[PDB]
Amino acid sequence: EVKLVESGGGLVQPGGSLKLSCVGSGSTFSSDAVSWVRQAPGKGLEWLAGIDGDGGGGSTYYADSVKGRFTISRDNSQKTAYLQMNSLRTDDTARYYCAECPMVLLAKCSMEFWGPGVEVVVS
Amino acid sequence: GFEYNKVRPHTGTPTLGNKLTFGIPQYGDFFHDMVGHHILGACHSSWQDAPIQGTSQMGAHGQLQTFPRNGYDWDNQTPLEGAVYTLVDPFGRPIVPGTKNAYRNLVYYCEYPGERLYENVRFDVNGNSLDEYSSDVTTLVRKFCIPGDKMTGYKHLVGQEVSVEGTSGPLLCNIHDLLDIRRNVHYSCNGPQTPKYYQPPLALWIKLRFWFNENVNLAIPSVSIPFGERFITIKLASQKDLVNEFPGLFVRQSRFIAGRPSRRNIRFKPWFIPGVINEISLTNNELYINNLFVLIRVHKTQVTHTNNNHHDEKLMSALKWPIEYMFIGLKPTWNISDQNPHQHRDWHKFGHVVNAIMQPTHHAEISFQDRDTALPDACSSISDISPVTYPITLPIIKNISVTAHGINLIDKFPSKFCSSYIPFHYGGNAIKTPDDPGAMMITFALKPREEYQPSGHIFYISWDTDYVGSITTADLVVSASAINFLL
Amino acid sequence: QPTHHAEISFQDRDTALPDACSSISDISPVTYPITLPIIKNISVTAHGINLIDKFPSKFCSSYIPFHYGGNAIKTPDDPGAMMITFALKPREEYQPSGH
Amino acid sequence: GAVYTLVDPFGRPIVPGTKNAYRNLVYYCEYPGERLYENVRFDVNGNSLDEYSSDVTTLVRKFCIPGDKMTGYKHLVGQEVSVEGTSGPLLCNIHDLLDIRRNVHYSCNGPQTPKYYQPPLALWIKLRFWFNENVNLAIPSVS
Amino acid sequence: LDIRRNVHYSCNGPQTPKYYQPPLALWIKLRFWFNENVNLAIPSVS
Amino acid sequence: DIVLTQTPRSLSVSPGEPASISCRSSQSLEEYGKNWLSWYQQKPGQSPRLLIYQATNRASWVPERFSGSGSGTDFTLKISRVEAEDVGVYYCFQDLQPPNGFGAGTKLELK
Repeated sequence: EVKLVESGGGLVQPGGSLKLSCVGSGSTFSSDAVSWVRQAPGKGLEWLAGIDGDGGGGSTYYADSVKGRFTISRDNSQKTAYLQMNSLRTDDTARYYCAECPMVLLAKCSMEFWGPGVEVVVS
Repeated sequence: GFEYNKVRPHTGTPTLGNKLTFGIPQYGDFFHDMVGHHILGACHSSWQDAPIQGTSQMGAHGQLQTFPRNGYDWDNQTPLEGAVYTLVDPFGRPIVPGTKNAYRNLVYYCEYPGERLYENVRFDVNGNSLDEYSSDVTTLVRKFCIPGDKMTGYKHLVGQEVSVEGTSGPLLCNIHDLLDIRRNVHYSCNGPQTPKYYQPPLALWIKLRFWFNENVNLAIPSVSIPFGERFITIKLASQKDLVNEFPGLFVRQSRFIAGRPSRRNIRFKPWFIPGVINEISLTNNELYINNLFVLIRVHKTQVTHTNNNHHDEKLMSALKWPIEYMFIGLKPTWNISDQNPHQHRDWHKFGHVVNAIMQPTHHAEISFQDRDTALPDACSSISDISPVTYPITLPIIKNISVTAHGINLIDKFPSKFCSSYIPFHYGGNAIKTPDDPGAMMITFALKPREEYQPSGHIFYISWDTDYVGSITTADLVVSASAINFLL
Repeated sequence: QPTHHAEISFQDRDTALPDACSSISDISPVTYPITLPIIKNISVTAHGINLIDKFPSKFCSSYIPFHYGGNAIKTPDDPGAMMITFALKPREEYQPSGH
Repeated sequence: GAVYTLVDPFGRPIVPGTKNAYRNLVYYCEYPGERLYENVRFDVNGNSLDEYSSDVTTLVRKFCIPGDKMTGYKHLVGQEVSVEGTSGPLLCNIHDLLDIRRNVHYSCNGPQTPKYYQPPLALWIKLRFWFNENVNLAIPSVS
Repeated sequence: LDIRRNVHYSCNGPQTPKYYQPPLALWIKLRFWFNENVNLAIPSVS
Repeated sequence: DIVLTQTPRSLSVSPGEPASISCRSSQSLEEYGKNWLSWYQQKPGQSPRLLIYQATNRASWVPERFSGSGSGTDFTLKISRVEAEDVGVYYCFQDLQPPNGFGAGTKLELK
């Protein structure tokens, strides 16, 4: 069964940077597009970033609110995806999920497999 | 002496699926053979967008096409571990999904598209059709009457590809007797039947068959009736009955099977959404006629449709003229049905054609270390993009019987007996023995073609089959030559 | 060029692309001599008559052997080998009907 | 990454700089029997009754020979004839909308196959004149 | 630069080794002095 | 870019009664002949879970009470009979082109 594990969020001062890992066990994680999605407390879900799988390219797509501030990556040798937050502000405290579309390109993919997510608090 | 002349089409602007009228002028006393010349225009499929993954789109012939998600089987359910699906060209080139105007389907003509083209040839003399024939009797006289020595040129006349022979390099072989250099011989085709992105304009030279085409001495006089009275009406095939599309996109799955040995299996399945082919522009539509400057054998044909299960018998009374031989062809209606994905390959085939699929797979076994060498450490199993397809033509008839009125004549003869022994033993040098089990030959009166002298003369076609009934029917085609007297 | 291809993965974590590939060709390739026509139109112009006048090469080379000559004349496989008939049937009997 | 070595045409390594290391593979022409007789002439104190070349021989090969008598003619002019062989039994899946089939391969062995040592080749080249068509058209030898 | 299709050949008959050979219908001709022509048939009344 | 507006925010529907969720797009969400809106359901205390993909299809776990929205620019999820396990938050998600967006988020709670 395809599983995802996020790690991890914690107490971060309003000036800093975080490196969130998302480890997947689904036997096709290297060919599966990975999205990073935000749920702020007292607010609905908010899409943040997306990255393609191997085959065709490695293009990254970004939300306009966090474009340039964020840096998405993936290392398929350990079946991990990476989210780098740089200079995150006080409204960035939220529950963060990595979602694994069972599809290569992240253009119109459906976020099928999710993980428990990690709660990132900014203080 | 003799010369040749051209006839312009009387209809004006020929279009596929529409009747063409040709008018015979007055230029001599005798004219027997004639050839319709056409130059079918270049064709190509429309540009099509690459599909998104995880989408199933409705394909041709009621067969759904699908681009599965990763970790699933072909049907986008019942998950298959390690399956990864991408898009490739038919020659292995990657295609990015979601791209606008990403690929074209590969247009390919029919096998023998020239015989398929002239769907209904009729010789009218103010109505009163002297001879009306179709594509099926032309296929019958191809499988029987053409000697086979003059086949490749005939294959050039009707636009059929001819196999070209090539050779590899020198190779070492060991000779066992109870060390030698040999070259492998390969064959490859190039014609319109090979799927191409851009088909060139195909030149078709189609012969017309009547009672006077057999011999030069049987040409009817043109002075008995005026030249402003004879017309030739050709109803052509549709644009969908001549060119078909081949998949210009293939869903490629790579499946990783872990453990020992660790296998990488690469397989392919076509993605075939029907595109649009541009209209075929008929060009240089001429009718070459030989003019000679100074009783008969008529193809009395009738093709009928039969739907009864496991046995059938028909009713007919039209044939009254004496005959000499009797050519039979049984074709399931699924051969020419538009729901058949292989109907362009099998429209001419007299029999039930199943498909045999060779899947040539490259295999390799690699060991990364020299301690545990019992099993390979990794294996590669790569299939070709398109497999090798053999059309295997199995018979439909188990027993044939042409029941006459007072005599039974042919009664429950086996299909193989007729179809093989009768062409082999009768007909002289003219009759080639067909390769199709449903192409049958039966004799009634005398030897079929050796001399111009009848030694004697004199018909409900019936059969017992193992083929299905109302699910898939069967049609009968005849090219029996009747002896007619003109007075 | 008949080429053997193989795709080998040394490991089971990153199996999206093969770890190694082999593409081995044969020493000598497979060569097909494709014989394309050179003539677009043929014409044997006589003195008072034109006789053959701009017939297409395929028309002659394919239809004339197919229709004329009886069983003796094999139809050639080469487009540049054309056949043209002037007087009568080529080989059926020992009697001239005209020249 | 390009690395260049020398190999024999059957895959055997050849060391560069070796004296007398390899031989070219001699092979005959296709139809050397027709190629051999480049100019056939029938002289009667000069006054050539028939003079013909290889080109008309190729023309009458492609047209006049019935084609049933190919292999023997291909044996007469020293042309290789393809020999058919078969592989083992192989599994196939029959699709109708599970079977045992054997592949059929073809391979040649004659002079046109490049060999290190061509054996002595016997050519039986026919002569074409006006009297070769029928037995009744033979010219008298007493005139 | 060109599009070509490979042509392969394969057999299916009794000479192909199979686990289970189907029943084979053999039709064997008989050769005598009268089989060459229809006019050379011997009378059956003599 | 494309902004998805959820007209219902809270319904307070009785158990066993149908419920309706509306989501409107800025322009057409349709490309290659299929709609590209998804519906996601988040139960209290659980991660988000795909409920409907391509605006008319459903996941394997989905029981036979979730309607396949509509077509064009306006879509409406309909639940025939709320079974007290459907209490949660529903989202309409853009799947046309990146950057993809989520809806306002409608909270369904029984009454």
